[PDB]
Amino acid sequence: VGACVLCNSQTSLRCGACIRRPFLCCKCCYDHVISTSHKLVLSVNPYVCNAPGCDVTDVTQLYLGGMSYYCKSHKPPISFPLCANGQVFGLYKNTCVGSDNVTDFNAIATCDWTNAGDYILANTCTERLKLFAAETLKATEETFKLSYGIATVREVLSDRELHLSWEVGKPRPPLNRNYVFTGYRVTKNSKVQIGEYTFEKGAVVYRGTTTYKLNVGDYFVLTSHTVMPLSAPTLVPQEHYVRITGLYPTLNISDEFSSNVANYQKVGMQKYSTLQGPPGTGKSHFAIGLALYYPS
Amino acid sequence: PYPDPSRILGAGCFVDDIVKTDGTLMIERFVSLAIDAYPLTKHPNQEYADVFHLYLQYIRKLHDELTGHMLDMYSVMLTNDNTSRYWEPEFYEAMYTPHTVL
Amino acid sequence: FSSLPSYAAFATAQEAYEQAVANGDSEVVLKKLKKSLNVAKSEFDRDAAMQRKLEKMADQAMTQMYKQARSEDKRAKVTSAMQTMLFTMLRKLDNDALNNIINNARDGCVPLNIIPLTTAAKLMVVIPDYNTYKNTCDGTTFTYASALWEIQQVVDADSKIVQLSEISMDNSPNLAWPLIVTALRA
Amino acid sequence: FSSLPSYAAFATAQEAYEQAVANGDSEVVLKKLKKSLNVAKSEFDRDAAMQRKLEKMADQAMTQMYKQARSEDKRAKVTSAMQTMLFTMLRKLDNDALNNIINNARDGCVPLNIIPLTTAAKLMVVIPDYNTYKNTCDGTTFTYASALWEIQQVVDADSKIVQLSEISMDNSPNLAWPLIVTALRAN
Amino acid sequence: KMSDVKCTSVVLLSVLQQLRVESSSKLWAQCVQLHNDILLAKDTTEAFEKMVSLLSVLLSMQGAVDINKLCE
RNA sequence: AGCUGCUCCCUAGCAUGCUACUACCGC
RNA sequence: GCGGUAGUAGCAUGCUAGGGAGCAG
Ligand SMILES: [Zn+2]
Ligand SMILES: [Zn+2]
Ligand SMILES: [Zn+2]
Repeated sequence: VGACVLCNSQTSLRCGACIRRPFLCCKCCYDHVISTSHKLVLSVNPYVCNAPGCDVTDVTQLYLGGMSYYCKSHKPPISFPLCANGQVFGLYKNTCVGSDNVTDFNAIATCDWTNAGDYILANTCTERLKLFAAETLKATEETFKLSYGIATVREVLSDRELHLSWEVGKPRPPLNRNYVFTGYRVTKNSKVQIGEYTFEKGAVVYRGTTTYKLNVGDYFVLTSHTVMPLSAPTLVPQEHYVRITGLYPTLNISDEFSSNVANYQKVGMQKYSTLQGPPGTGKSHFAIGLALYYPS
Repeated sequence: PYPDPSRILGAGCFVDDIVKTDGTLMIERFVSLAIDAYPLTKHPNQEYADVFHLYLQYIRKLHDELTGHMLDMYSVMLTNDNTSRYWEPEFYEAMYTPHTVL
Repeated sequence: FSSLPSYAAFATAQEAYEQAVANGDSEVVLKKLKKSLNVAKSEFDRDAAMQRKLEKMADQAMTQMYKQARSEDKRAKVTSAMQTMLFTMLRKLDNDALNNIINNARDGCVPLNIIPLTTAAKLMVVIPDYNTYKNTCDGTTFTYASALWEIQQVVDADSKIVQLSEISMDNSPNLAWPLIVTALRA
Repeated sequence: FSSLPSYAAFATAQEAYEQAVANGDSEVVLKKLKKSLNVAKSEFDRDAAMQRKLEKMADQAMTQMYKQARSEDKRAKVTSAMQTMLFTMLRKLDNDALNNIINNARDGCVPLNIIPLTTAAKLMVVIPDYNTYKNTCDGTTFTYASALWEIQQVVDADSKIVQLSEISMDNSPNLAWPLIVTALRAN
Repeated sequence: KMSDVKCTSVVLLSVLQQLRVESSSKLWAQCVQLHNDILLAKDTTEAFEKMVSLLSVLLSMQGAVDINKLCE
């Protein structure tokens, strides 16, 4: 129960076949269901045919019968089309405004994040839509990283190298620290706690986080956390105040931040300022001189 | 047979779950309790009939605030209900007269 | 329900019969409009009956699912509503014995046990600062829960007993301030 | 109901009706095309309404037998579970002492309230307060049911381990006090 | 006046119980005992002293942020 | 997490019944 | 002009089934 993605109108409908299951308003949800292959919608109850042993998942084939949603041949004589007026049946019916341009969010929902144009879309669409672009992008590739094989150790040659087998069917991830693995100790009960290592080819050289001795048969996986939708947009709107509000200036300054002080004069007067941070010019010097200028 | 008024009021106030801290979701239990707490309306003691009258007024408030809440979430109301009988004594009087209508 | 297509045909038939009965010409020519008008209320009250029940069907289903949504949103927030309701009732209660300990806990005097009610029995009240000490403990008497207790075993946080006369403002920044001031009721 | 032998015939009858109505030759033509719509209507009366009831009947039967199939699957699952529970709990009881106690019965039928008494390999005491603790489980060893037991793993209401030195007289009011002492059968 | 005491005792025991206070058996026994005395009380003063004795249990804990929930 | 008994509310179905409209059939 | 049957809609009663809630021992 909340607001949809494009319209932000209060709604109760969530696209089942969609990546991250977002809220959608009635007309907005229908616009998604016809402009994508996402043919599943999930309100406070599931929109499926509740007669025993049915498999229909699209909403159009569904019709309301009594206290449920029914398919073509399972309905009673009394029925009603859930998909009518270009707005699917749902809570908060009238308070839906619809979105004129939905194809952007259809593209993001059908996106596989393969080409650069996917990222161009991810940053060109609107505020919560592009936050959702980030949500879906990440969600996709954590669903990706565990679709690779498991690094099951076979032999212990020596220190810093091992022998690695990988499960049949799914490929081997790249051989860098880009894909940080994590291990657990396989026992008679379950798997517990090795730690994060990254593997390269020797023989399989293993770069372990901590010191540790491994044996035969222990395997590591590329773990993912539980990614939960953000609240705020990427950054707050800009506002240039008249003066440094809420802050008390310093009394005297050291030389090594003079070119920095005549800088903090302006980040202090408005809220944000992107810093062209060329490598190694005193960047963390810039950071500490903020506190040197404002200690409290 | 009239019940013990404290029993009726205690059933009104003290409940389980959380569903029942909100009258709108239930209503029907107040209908049943007002059905049970009717015969106090003929009791000479004044502070007994007021229990029944309070129950009637509370049912009325529950109904016409549920209609408002549904009206403000949606934009139309319950096209027809014929629910007035619930907040009038004619409905409850029927259940203590010898003519069964099951 | 008047915006249905069959209503127009019914209206045309009714106008035709009104004209016929206003003229009163034939016996069978108007009888045509009992084989064409008595039908006109057959595809009208058949189409305007089912839609009217469909309206109430939709209304009842919507109300059911709204109630289900409210029921799922209520039983998932109990452990904030209970506390809000409790504190509103407490501030409505208006009893000094309560307000004293509520304010004291709002600034720090949290007891480390159940407050005993007998004339005997022990109490321990954390005191984290000195300004808090000024209001509560005066000399040998401890004022708390609108009662009169007797101060006996002041102690610092490193488990070292600290004497009573030592407690003063200048030497206050010399002690592990989370004092545990054990006492007994009057 | 659109692909039945009757849709064609009703369509032909109505096609003749409309063709000769546009022609509009005779009153007998209207009578014939009315008595044709008034008989070919019976065709769409039963050909498309009694078969409209057979579908309801067939669906009812199909769902009924679906429900019965699920009914007969749940039976197999509960049977497997019950037999597994029986065969896994049996494994703990058959000590040799059970054989020794049953073989000495005059018949082979021994009472039930003496099987755990003379065969159980672990005793569980529950003590409400220290006074009862002193007369039942004092010390590391104690005798119940004419046997000799030795104490280990004393616990309390919160099920936290409590050592034997803690339960004095003065320390007693500081313990959750349905203390549950478990003991082994010494030999 | 006493009815307010009984109702707030019910609410207080509810919040304490959902505050996982029943994992310490002696604590829960004391709380339940005090609740049952308050509910069966016939005069307002002992009700109030048992009330403050009960409230002290919640006050001693550090789960209910007090300066917030007393926003007035 | 028990066994009954009474009462309210909603929906579904079948059957019955009642009433109205249309068609067929002879009389 | 009548009867009967076939239809369709509406209504009532009752019986069964399913769900929700309340009281009494
Ligand atoms: Zn989608
Ligand atoms: Zn929308
Ligand atoms: Zn189906």
